[PDB]
Amino acid sequence: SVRGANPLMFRANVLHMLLEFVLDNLYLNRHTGFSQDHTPFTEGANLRS
Amino acid sequence: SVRGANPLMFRANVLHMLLEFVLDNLYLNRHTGFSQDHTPFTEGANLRS
Repeated sequence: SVRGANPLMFRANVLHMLLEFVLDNLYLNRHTGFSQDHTPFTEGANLRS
Repeated sequence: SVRGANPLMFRANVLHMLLEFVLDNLYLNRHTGFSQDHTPFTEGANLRS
């Protein structure tokens, strides 16, 4: 079949899914640069661009 | 007659038949290889092939 999965292995599939979810987010955040704002609702708040 | 047999020799014929039976069933048992059951018919038993 192509539109069906084996219910006897949902746990193995979910464990592999969670492993990949973790492995995909192994990055270090980067510091880019900001921009001072003067919109009437974000007065003088440095925003990241 | 092609469809007749002498009754006074059933014992000899049956002794020879039993001897051939035993001589035929003189083998050892190979270990082939198994396979997990991916369906819910059994409790995940291992099946020969």
